[PDB]
Amino acid sequence: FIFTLIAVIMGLIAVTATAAVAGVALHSSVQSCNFVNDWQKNSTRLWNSQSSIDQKLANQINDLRQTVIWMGDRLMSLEHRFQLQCDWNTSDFCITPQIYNESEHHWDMVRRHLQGREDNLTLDISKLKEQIFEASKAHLNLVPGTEAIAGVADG
Amino acid sequence: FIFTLIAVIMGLIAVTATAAVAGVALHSSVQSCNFVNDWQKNSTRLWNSQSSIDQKLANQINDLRQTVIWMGDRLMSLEHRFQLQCDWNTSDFCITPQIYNESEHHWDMVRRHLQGREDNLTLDISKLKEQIFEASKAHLNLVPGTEAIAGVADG
Amino acid sequence: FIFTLIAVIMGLIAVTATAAVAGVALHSSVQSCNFVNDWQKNSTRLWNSQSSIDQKLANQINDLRQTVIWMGDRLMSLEHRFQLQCDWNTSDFCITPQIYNESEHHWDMVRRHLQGREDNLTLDISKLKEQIFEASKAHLNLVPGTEAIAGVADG
Amino acid sequence: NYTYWAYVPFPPLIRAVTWMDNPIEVYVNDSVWVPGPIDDRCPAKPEEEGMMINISIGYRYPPICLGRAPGCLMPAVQNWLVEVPTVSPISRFTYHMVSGMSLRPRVNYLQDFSYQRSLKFRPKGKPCPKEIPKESKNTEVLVWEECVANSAVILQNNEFGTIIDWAPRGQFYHNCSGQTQSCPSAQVSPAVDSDLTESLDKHKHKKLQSFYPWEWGEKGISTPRPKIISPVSGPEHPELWRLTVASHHIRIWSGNQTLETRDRKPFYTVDLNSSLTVPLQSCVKPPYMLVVGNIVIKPDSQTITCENCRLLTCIDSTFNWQHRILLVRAREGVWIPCSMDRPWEASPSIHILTEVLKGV
Amino acid sequence: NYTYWAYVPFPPLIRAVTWMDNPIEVYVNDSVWVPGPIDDRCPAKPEEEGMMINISIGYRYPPICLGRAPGCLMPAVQNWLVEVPTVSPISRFTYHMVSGMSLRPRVNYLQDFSYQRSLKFRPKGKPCPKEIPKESKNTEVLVWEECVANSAVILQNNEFGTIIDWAPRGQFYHNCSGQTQSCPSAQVSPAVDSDLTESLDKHKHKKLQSFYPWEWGEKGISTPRPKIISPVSGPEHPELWRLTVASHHIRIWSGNQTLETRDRKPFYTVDLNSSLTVPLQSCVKPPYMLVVGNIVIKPDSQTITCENCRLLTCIDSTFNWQHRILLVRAREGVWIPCSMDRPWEASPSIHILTEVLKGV
Amino acid sequence: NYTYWAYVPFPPLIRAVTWMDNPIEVYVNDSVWVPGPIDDRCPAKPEEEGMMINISIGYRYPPICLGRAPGCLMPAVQNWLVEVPTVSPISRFTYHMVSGMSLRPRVNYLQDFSYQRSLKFRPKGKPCPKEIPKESKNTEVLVWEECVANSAVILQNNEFGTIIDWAPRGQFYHNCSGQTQSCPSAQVSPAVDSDLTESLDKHKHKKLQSFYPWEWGEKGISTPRPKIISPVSGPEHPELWRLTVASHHIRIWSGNQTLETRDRKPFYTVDLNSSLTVPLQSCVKPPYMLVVGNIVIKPDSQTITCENCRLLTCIDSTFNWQHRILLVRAREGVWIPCSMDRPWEASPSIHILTEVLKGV
Ligand SMILES: *[C@@H]1O[C@H](CO)[C@@H](O[C@@H]2O[C@H](CO)[C@@H](O[C@@H]3O[C@H](CO[C@H]4O[C@H](CO)[C@@H](O)[C@H](O)[C@@H]4O)[C@@H](O)[C@H](O[C@H]4O[C@H](CO)[C@@H](O)[C@H](O)[C@@H]4O)[C@@H]3O)[C@H](O)[C@H]2NC(C)=O)[C@H](O)[C@H]1NC(C)=O
Ligand SMILES: *[C@@H]1O[C@H](CO)[C@@H](O[C@@H]2O[C@H](CO)[C@@H](O[C@@H]3O[C@H](CO[C@H]4O[C@H](CO)[C@@H](O)[C@H](O)[C@@H]4O)[C@@H](O)[C@H](O[C@H]4O[C@H](CO)[C@@H](O)[C@H](O)[C@@H]4O)[C@@H]3O)[C@H](O)[C@H]2NC(C)=O)[C@H](O)[C@H]1NC(C)=O
Ligand SMILES: *[C@@H]1O[C@H](CO)[C@@H](O[C@@H]2O[C@H](CO)[C@@H](O[C@@H]3O[C@H](CO[C@H]4O[C@H](CO)[C@@H](O)[C@H](O)[C@@H]4O)[C@@H](O)[C@H](O[C@H]4O[C@H](CO)[C@@H](O)[C@H](O)[C@@H]4O)[C@@H]3O)[C@H](O)[C@H]2NC(C)=O)[C@H](O)[C@H]1NC(C)=O
Ligand SMILES: *[C@@H]1O[C@H](CO[C@@H]2O[C@@H](C)[C@@H](O)[C@@H](O)[C@@H]2O)[C@@H](O[C@@H]2O[C@H](CO)[C@@H](O[C@@H]3O[C@H](CO)[C@@H](O)[C@H](O)[C@@H]3O)[C@H](O)[C@H]2NC(C)=O)[C@H](O)[C@H]1NC(C)=O
Ligand SMILES: *[C@@H]1O[C@H](CO)[C@@H](O[C@@H]2O[C@H](CO)[C@@H](O[C@@H]3O[C@H](CO)[C@@H](O)[C@H](O)[C@@H]3O)[C@H](O)[C@H]2NC(C)=O)[C@H](O)[C@H]1NC(C)=O
Ligand SMILES: *[C@@H]1O[C@H](CO)[C@@H](O[C@@H]2O[C@H](CO)[C@@H](O[C@@H]3O[C@H](CO)[C@@H](O)[C@H](O)[C@@H]3O)[C@H](O)[C@H]2NC(C)=O)[C@H](O)[C@H]1NC(C)=O
Ligand SMILES: *[C@@H]1O[C@H](CO)[C@@H](O[C@@H]2O[C@H](CO)[C@@H](O[C@@H]3O[C@H](CO)[C@@H](O)[C@H](O)[C@@H]3O)[C@H](O)[C@H]2NC(C)=O)[C@H](O)[C@H]1NC(C)=O
Ligand SMILES: *[C@@H]1O[C@H](CO)[C@@H](O[C@@H]2O[C@H](CO)[C@@H](O)[C@H](O)[C@H]2NC(C)=O)[C@H](O)[C@H]1NC(C)=O
Ligand SMILES: *[C@@H]1O[C@H](CO)[C@@H](O[C@@H]2O[C@H](CO)[C@@H](O)[C@H](O)[C@H]2NC(C)=O)[C@H](O)[C@H]1NC(C)=O
Ligand SMILES: *[C@@H]1O[C@H](CO)[C@@H](O[C@@H]2O[C@H](CO)[C@@H](O)[C@H](O)[C@H]2NC(C)=O)[C@H](O)[C@H]1NC(C)=O
Ligand SMILES: *[C@@H]1O[C@H](CO)[C@@H](O[C@@H]2O[C@H](CO)[C@@H](O)[C@H](O)[C@H]2NC(C)=O)[C@H](O)[C@H]1NC(C)=O
Ligand SMILES: *[C@@H]1O[C@H](CO)[C@@H](O[C@@H]2O[C@H](CO)[C@@H](O)[C@H](O)[C@H]2NC(C)=O)[C@H](O)[C@H]1NC(C)=O
Ligand SMILES: *[C@@H]1O[C@H](CO)[C@@H](O)[C@H](O)[C@H]1NC(C)=O
Repeated sequence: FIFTLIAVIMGLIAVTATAAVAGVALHSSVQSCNFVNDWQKNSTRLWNSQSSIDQKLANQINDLRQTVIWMGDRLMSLEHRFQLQCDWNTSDFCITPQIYNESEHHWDMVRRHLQGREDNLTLDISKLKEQIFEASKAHLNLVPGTEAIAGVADG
Repeated sequence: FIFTLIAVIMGLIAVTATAAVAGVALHSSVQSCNFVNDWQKNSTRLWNSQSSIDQKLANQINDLRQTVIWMGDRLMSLEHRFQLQCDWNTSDFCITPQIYNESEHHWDMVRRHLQGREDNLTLDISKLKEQIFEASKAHLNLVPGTEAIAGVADG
Repeated sequence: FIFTLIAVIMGLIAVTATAAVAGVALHSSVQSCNFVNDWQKNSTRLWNSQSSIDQKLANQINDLRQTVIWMGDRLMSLEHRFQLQCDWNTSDFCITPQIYNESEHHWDMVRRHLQGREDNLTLDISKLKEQIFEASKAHLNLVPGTEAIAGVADG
Repeated sequence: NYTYWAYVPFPPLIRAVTWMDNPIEVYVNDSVWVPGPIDDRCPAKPEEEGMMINISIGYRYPPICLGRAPGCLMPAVQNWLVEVPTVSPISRFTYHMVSGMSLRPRVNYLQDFSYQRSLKFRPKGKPCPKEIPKESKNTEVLVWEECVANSAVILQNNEFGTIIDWAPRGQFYHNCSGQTQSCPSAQVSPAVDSDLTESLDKHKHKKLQSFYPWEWGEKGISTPRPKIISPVSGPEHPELWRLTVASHHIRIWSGNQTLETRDRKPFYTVDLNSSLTVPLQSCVKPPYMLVVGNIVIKPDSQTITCENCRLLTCIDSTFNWQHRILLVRAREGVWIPCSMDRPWEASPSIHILTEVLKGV
Repeated sequence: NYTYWAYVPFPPLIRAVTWMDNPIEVYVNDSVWVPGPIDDRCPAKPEEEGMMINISIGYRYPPICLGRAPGCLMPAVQNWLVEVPTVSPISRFTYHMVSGMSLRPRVNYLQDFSYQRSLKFRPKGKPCPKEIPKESKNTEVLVWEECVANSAVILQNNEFGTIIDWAPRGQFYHNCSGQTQSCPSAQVSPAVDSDLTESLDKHKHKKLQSFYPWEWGEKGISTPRPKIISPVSGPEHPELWRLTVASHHIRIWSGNQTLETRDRKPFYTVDLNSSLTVPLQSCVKPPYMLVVGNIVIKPDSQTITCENCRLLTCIDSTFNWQHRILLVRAREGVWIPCSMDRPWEASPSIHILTEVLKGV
Repeated sequence: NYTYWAYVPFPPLIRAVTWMDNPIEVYVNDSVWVPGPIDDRCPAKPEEEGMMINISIGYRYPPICLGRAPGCLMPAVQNWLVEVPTVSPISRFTYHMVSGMSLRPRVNYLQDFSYQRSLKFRPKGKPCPKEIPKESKNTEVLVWEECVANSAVILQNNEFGTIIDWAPRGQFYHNCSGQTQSCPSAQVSPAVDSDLTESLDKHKHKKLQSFYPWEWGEKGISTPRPKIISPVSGPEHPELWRLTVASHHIRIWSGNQTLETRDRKPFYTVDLNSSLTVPLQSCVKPPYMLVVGNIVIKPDSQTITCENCRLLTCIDSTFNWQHRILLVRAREGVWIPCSMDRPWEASPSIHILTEVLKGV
C-alpha cells in the first residue's frame, strides 16, 4: 500500500499532469475506445510495475484505519473485475457488452461521475452494475450470433 | 467491508429469506446445475453491485481485528478462484471437471457441510481441494477428447 | 493469514526441504519449463488447499502491522497476476510471451534475484515488468501469426 | 447425467456469530447518552424488516444469543450512579442516575441473593475507583470509561459454557465493618424492570431509609464486557449491551442523600425522582443480520433451529422479550455437487464449428 | 458506431482528501526536533516536482486545504515552552522554547483578541498538566506528548464547516485573581511570524517586564489535532501541522525569568534569546500528492477549481504562502462509455477462421 | 529452443526475517506462567519436524538469529523478583522469584562486569517502579507488565548492527551512598545457567550474606523488547524472548530477607529455595519456520549459509545451544526464465483444427 519507485519511466505526478490535456475532451462528450486507451495507457503501466512494499516506511505506521479502508476498496474492485466480461481485443481495461442508451443516462450524469461527485444528478453506479451483471452472462454472449456464424460459413 | 446500499433491487434480508424455500431441496439430495443457478442468482447479483465503502461508518471503527480477519478470508477465496477451471457456459459460479463419486463422499457429508458444521462426519474441504487441483490441469482438460474431435470432423 | 492444516498430504517443512535438491540446478543455469513445473508443483498444491482461517489463533493477535503488510503484498501480487498473459498449456504458473535476451539480463542477475538479494547487481523487477506489460498486449499476441495460420490452412 | 463439483462464492446462506468471534459494530442513534459508533439513519431497506424464515444450522463454537432460554443470556436493568459530595450538615450527596436494559448476573441462592462471582482471568486495565472524587464538573454530560472491577460476575455456568464479565455492577449497601449484626448486609437495587416499561409518562419516585449510611458500589460508569472461558477461551464482547439497551427506554434520575435525627440517633434517607425517558435504536449492518424468534439450541448435537422467525437489522423499544436474538452473518463460499446433461467443457470452440458446418 | 460501457480500474485522475478521511502519513527528515514517522530521502522523481495542471473536480465532504482563502485553514506560529524551576532568590525559572509554523485559532474581537473557544465533543485522553514538574532531566531533548486541554480552540466557524482542536495553546499571562483592576488580563505571544523568516542568521532577543509574575498556559508539548464537527463529524487529523511546520525554519530559544526590586516592590522580567534555526522537509508518498496554487472552493456547488497550479510531493522552507495546499489522492476505478467501429466480441475464434478460409 | 520469462507466485523458497520486520506471533502452551498468545497443540505434521536442508541465501536488512556466533544474540538467564514487605523486627521481605532463559546483555570489562548501557531513543511508556508497593495480593499468580527502564542495555555493538533493549534487568546490590568504600558496589545474580539444566529433580538453595541491606533493581516484571538502531532503525521485537525461554525449564523460587545482630552490628541475609520447575513449548505457525544448525552470517557480502541444518516449528527443553536459530518465512513470487520446445501460444484453437483436418 506504499511503494518507492525510483527506476520507473514515469512517476505519479507526470502521469497525472500529462493526461490532463486529453481529459478535457473526455469530460465533454463520448470518445472512441482508442482515445480512451491512449489516455489511460501510462497510468495502467505505472500500477502494474511496482515491485515490493517499502519496508522502511511501512513499519512506522501507527494508525491503520486509512490503510485498511484503502485495501478494502481495492479488494472489492478486484472481485468485481473477476466477474466482468470484456472485449478480447482490449486488455488494458474492460469493455462490457452493455450498449449505452443515452436516454436513461444523459451525458451530464457521466460528466458528474468523472468529476468525483455523488449527488442526485450523478450517474448511479450500483444501478448500472446490476444492469450490466444481468446482461453480460456467458450463455448470452460467448456464442456469436447468427449474422456472424452465417457470414463466415460461406463455404 | 461495510456498505450502505439504498438503490439495489434486493437487500440482504430479502435475498436470504426468499432463497430459503429452495434451500430445503438442496439439503436433501443432488440437484441439477440449473437448479443451483436459480438458487444463488440474486445473491451473486447483490454482491457484484456495491459501489463504495460507507465512509461515515468506516471511520468510526475502533477494533480492526474482526474486519482484518474477514478481509483475509475474502483474499484467500479470491486466490483459489483465480486457479480454478470452470465450465464455459456458466459464469455466475464455477463448475469444476471433478466427477462426484458418492462412494468417497456420502450425501450426509455434503449436508453437514451446507449446514455449516466442521465435525469429523463433515466433508473435508482441504482434501477435496487437493483432488480438484490435481485433476483440473490445463493439459488434461483444455483439449477436447477424441470422441468430440471425431464427432465434429465428419467431413 | 494463519491456518492449521492437518489433513494435507505435505506440510510447509516437507515442501521446502524436498525441493532444495532441484533448486541447486535452478540457481546455476536456465532449465526447461517442464523442470520448473516439477520444482514448484507441490508448493502450489499446498497453497491452493487451505480451508479456513484458524479462529483460535487469529483472535489472539495484538499487533496487526505484520499481518496487514503481508496482506498488502498478496493483494498487489494478485492484481498483477490478473493482468498477465500466460501460455495456454501451463496453468500452475504464468509463462509470459517476453523473450529472454541474456544480453540485457546476465544470468548472475537472475541468480541474485532467486537468492533474495536487492543490491545493484540484482535483476530490476520494476523495469522488467514494464517491458513485459508493453509487449504482452492482446492485439499483439491473441491472433496467431501468419506462419501458423498458413501452416494449418493447407486445404 | 454427469455430476460435478461446483464452488459457489456468494451463497444465500447465513452463519451464526459465536463467542470465538471478535467484536462487531452496533450503531446507536443518540450520541448524548450512549457512546459511539453513532448512526441515526433508518435501515437501507425498511420494507424488508421482519421477513419470516425457517432456520436449521450447525456450529462449531457456542453461538451468541440474547433472551430467556438455554444457551442465551438473560437481560436485566443496570444502574449507573454519579454522586457528588455536598458540604452541608444535613445532606451527604447529590445524585444523577441512569437505568438501562443490560446483561443479568447469576444469583447466589445461598446468600442474600448476591451475584455469583469469579476471580479467573483478570484482565489488564484501569482499576475501578473506590473513592468519590472531591469535585465533578459537567454532571449533565455523562462520561463512560472502561473499568476493571475487584471481581468478575458470572453470566452463565452450565453445559453451554461459562461466561464471565469483569465490568462493575453498582448497588446500594451499608458498611458493616466494625458494626453489630443489626446492620443489614443485603444489597438494594434502586430500579427494577418495571421502571422502564410501565407508566413512561408518569413521575417515578424511589425512597430508601435506614439508620446506617448508604454506600454505592462498585463505582465506575462502565458497561459489560462479557467473554467465554470454558470450554474455549475467547475475546471480550463489549457491544452486546448495546442491543439490549435499545429494547426499552432508558430512565434518567436525580436525587440526594439527606440526614436527620430520629430517636436521638442519625437517620439517613435516599430520595430519587424521575420524569424523563429516552428512546433509542440500535442496528447492525450487512453482512450482519439478526434472527428473532423462538430460537432453540441443542448442545449435544450442536444445532440451532427456529421456526417462523423474523430477520431484522434494528432493535427499538417495541421489542418483545418473549422472543430471542441470534447474531448471524452472511456465509462464505461452499462446495456443492450438481448434475448436467452433457460432459464438462472448457470452451465453446467445438460448439461453434457445429453450426459453421451446418451453415456451409 | 457501437458505444459500450467500459470500466477503467486505474484512471489518471485525482480525488480530494476530505475531513471525513482518516489521517494520512507525513514524513519529516529530522528526528531530533520532530516526532515520527521519519524519512530523510529526496522525492523518488525529483525532476517531476512542480508540473503544472488545470483542475476542476467535485467533492462530497469538505476538502482539507491550507492557506489564506475561504475553506482553508490559516497558518500561524505556535510556541512550546519548557519550564525548569530554579532555587534562587533572584530567578524563578529557566526556559527552553520552540517556535514553528502551525494552525491559527480564530480571534474574539469582543475581548482583548483572545481565542474563540468551544466545549463540544471533549475526547478521552491524558489531561494537560497545570503544575511545573520538579524533576526535568535531559532538557535538551524535547519529548512530545499528546494532551487534552481544558477547552478547545476554534479554527473555522463558517458555511464551509466547523473545525475545532482540543490541543493546548501556550501564552504568557498574569493571574489577576485576588488583585486589582490594574493587573493586565491580556495574553502575550513571545514570538511572531517575522521571527521565522526575517534575519535568520542574526541574533534574536525578546524581553517582557511587568510588576506581576508571568505564567505560561496552557502547558503541554502537544501538537494540533483538528477535526470537523459540523455539518459532519470526522476523526482527528494530527498530521496537518507537519506540513505547515516545514514551510519555515523552526527557532529554538532559551532564557529565564528573574526578579528585582523596583520602586520598593517586586519587578519581574522574562528574557529570551536565540541564534539557532533548523530547516525541515515534509513529504507525502504516492498515491498521495499535493496541489499548490490559487485553489478556489465553491461551497454552494461543491466544486474545486485551480488554474495553472503545480503538483508537489514535499514542502520545504522555500514555500510561498501566497499559494495554498490541497491534499489529493489517486482515484479509484471509473465507468466511461466509448465507441467502437465493430460489435462487441468475446473471442477472436470467428476472426481466426476468416484467414483460414482465405489461406485455403 | 524458445526461452521466456515466467512468474511463479508460490515458490518453494524461504526468506529470512530481519530486524526491519514487524513482530511475529510465538505461541506458548502454559498460560499460568507465560502471557499469551497461547496454544497447547502439537505441530500439525509432527512427522516432518527436523528435516535436513542446505541453505544459501542473501538479505537486505540484518537477519534475526539467536545463538553463540557473530550476528546472533546470545542467551542467558534472567530473574524476575516479587517483593512483599513484612512487618517484623527480624525480617524485611518475603520473596517470589522466576528464572528463565532470556537475552544476554553485553558486559563492561572496565567496571565490575557491569552491563553496557545506552540512553539513545528512549520510548514512550510507563516508567519502571522504584518503590515496593505497600501491599500485593495474589502473589501466587504472576502479572507481567510492560515497563520502561531508566537506561537501555546493549545486546550488540559490532559490524552486524547495534541492538538495544529498554526493558529492565534485575539484580541484587547495595546502596553504598552515604557509606565508605568498604560497601561493595558490585551486582549479584541469584541464579545462573546451571540452575536451569543440572539436577532438576533436586532441591536448590541460594544464600547471600552481608553487613549492608540488599536491594533489588531494576524492578518490574517485564520481558525484553530489543530493537535495531544502527545502521537502520526498526521496531521492537518483544516475541524473541519467548523462543529462548522454552529451550530450558523455568525455575520458581521463594524466600525471605532476615536480619540478625553479628559483631554488635546488623547482619542481613537473603535465603532462596526451590524444588519446582516447569517445562514449556514455544512454536511459530506457517508461513513461518525455524532453521536450526551451524548458521554462518557474512556481513561483507550479506550471505547466510548453513549446511546440514534442520527445519523446525517448535522449541522445547531438549534444544541444544550448540546450534543456532534463524527465523524464516515462505517467500513471495519470483521471476524465472524457462525454455520451451515450441513458440508461445495463447489458445489451443489452432491446435484443435489440426486434428479436425486429420479427422476428415
Ligand atoms: C432514535 O430512534 C428511535 C427509534 O425508536 C426514536 O424514538 C422515537 O422517538 C420519537 C420522538 O420522540 C417518538 O415519537 C413520540 O411518541 C409519542 C406519541 O406516540 C405515543 O402516543 C400516541 C398517543 O398519544 C400513541 O398513538 C403512540 O402509539 C405512542 O404511544 C410522544 O412522546 C411524541 O409526540 C410528540 O410528537 C407528536 C408528533 O410531532 C406530537 O403530536 C406530540 O404533541 C408530541 O410533540 C412523539 O411522537 C417515537 O415513539 C420513538 N419511537 C419508538 C419509541 O419506538 C428516537 O427519537 C431516535 N433518536 C434520535 C436522537 O434520533
Ligand atoms: C531536511 O531537509 C531540508 C530541505 O530543505 C534540509 O535543509 C537544508 O539544509 C542545508 C544544510 O543545513 C542548507 O544549506 C545551508 O544553507 C546556507 C547557505 O545557503 C544560503 O546562503 C546562500 C548564499 O550564502 C544562498 O544562495 C542560499 O539561498 C541560502 O540563503 C548555510 O547555512 C550553509 O552553508 C554551509 O555549507 C556550505 C556548503 O557546504 C558552505 O559553503 C558554508 O560555509 C556552510 O558551511 C548550507 O549550505 C539548505 O539551505 C537547507 N535547505 C532549505 C532551507 O531549503 C535539511 O538540512 C534536512 N535535514 C536533515 C537532518 O537531513
Ligand atoms: C508444554 O509442552 C511441553 C513440551 O515439552 C510439556 O513438557 C512435558 O511435560 C511432561 C509432563 O510434565 C513431561 O513428562 C514428565 O517427565 C518426567 C519423566 O521423564 C523424565 O524421566 C525419564 C526417566 O524417569 C526420562 O526417560 C525422560 O527423558 C525424562 O528425563 C516426569 O516428571 C513425569 O513422569 C510422570 O508421568 C509418568 C507417565 O505418566 C509417570 O510414570 C510418572 O510416575 C510421573 O507421574 C512426566 O512423564 C515431559 O518430559 C515434558 N517434555 C519435555 C520437558 O520435553 C509440558 O507439559 C506442556 N505443558 C502444558 C501445560 O501442556
Ligand atoms: C433507454 O431508456 C429509455 C428511458 O428509460 C426511462 O427513463 C430513464 C431516465 C430511467 O428512469 C429509466 O429507468 C426509465 O425506464 C427507455 O424507454 C422506456 O422504454 C420502456 C419499455 O418500452 C417504456 O415503458 C413503457 O412505456 C409505455 C407507457 O408506460 C407503455 O408501453 C408501457 O406500460 C411501459 O411502461 C418507457 O415508457 C420508456 N421511457 C421513455 C422515457 O421513453 C428505452 O427503452 C431504453 N432503451 C433501451 C433499453 O434500449
Ligand atoms: C505516455 O508516455 C509516453 C512515453 O512512454 C509518451 O510518449 C512520449 O511523448 C512525447 C511528447 O510528445 C514524445 O516526445 C517527442 O519526441 C520527439 C523529439 O525528441 C518529437 O517527436 C516530439 O517533438 C516530442 O517531443 C516522446 O517521444 C514519446 N515517447 C515515446 C513515444 O516513447 C506519451 O505522450 C504519454 N501519454 C500520456 C497520455 O501521458
Ligand atoms: C430473484 O429475484 C427475482 C426478481 O429479480 C425474483 O423473481 C420475481 O419473483 C416474483 C415472485 O414469484 C414475481 O412476482 C410475480 O408477479 C406476477 C404478479 O405480479 C405473477 O407472475 C406472480 O404471482 C408473482 O407474484 C416477480 O415477477 C419476479 N420478478 C422478475 C421475474 O423479474 C425471484 O423470485 C428471486 N429468486 C430468489 C430465489 O430469490
Ligand atoms: C512432490 O510430491 C510427490 C508426492 O505427491 C513426490 O513424489 C513422491 O516421490 C517419492 C520419492 O521419490 C516416491 O517414493 C518412491 O516410492 C517407491 C517405493 O515406494 C520407489 O519408486 C522409490 O524408492 C521412492 O521411495 C513417491 O512414490 C512419490 N509419490 C507419488 C509419485 O505419488 C515428489 O517427489 C514431490 N516433489 C517435490 C519436488 O517435492
Ligand atoms: C416453516 O415451516 C413450517 C412447518 O413446515 C411452515 O408452515 C407450514 O407450511 C405448509 C406449507 O404451506 C402448510 O401446509 C402448513 O399448514 C404450515 N404449518 C404447519 C405445518 O404447522 C412454514 O410456512 C415455514 N415458514 C417459512 C417462512 O417458510
Ligand atoms: C467501609 O468500611 C471499611 C472498613 O472500616 C473502610 O475502610 C477503612 O476506611 C477508614 C477511613 O477512615 C480507614 O481509617 C481504615 O483504615 C479503612 N480500613 C481498611 C481495612 O482499609 C472503607 O473505606 C468503607 N467503605 C466505604 C465505601 O465507606
Ligand atoms: C427531580 O425533581 C427535581 C426537584 O423538583 C427536579 O428539578 C427541578 O426541575 C424543575 C422543572 O424543570 C425546575 O424548575 C427546577 O429548577 C429543578 N430544581 C429544583 C431544585 O426544583 C428534577 O428535574 C427531577 N428530576 C428528573 C430526572 O426528572
Ligand atoms: C542564549 O544566550 C545564552 C547566554 O549567552 C547562550 O548560552 C551560552 O552559549 C555559549 C555559546 O555556545 C556558551 O559558551 C555558554 O556556555 C552558554 N551559556 C552561558 C550562560 O553563557 C545560549 O546558547 C543562547 N541560546 C540560543 C538558543 O541561542
Ligand atoms: C521453599 O521452602 C519453603 C519452606 O520449607 C517451602 O514452603 C513450604 O512447603 C511445604 C511443602 O509443600 C509446605 O508444607 C509448607 O507449608 C510451606 N511453608 C512453610 C513455611 O514451611 C517452599 O515450598 C519452598 N519453595 C519452593 C519454590 O520449592
Ligand atoms: C438425470 O437427471 C434428471 C434430473 O435432472 C432425471 O430426471 C433423470 O432421470 C436422470 N437420469 C437418469 C437417472 O438416468
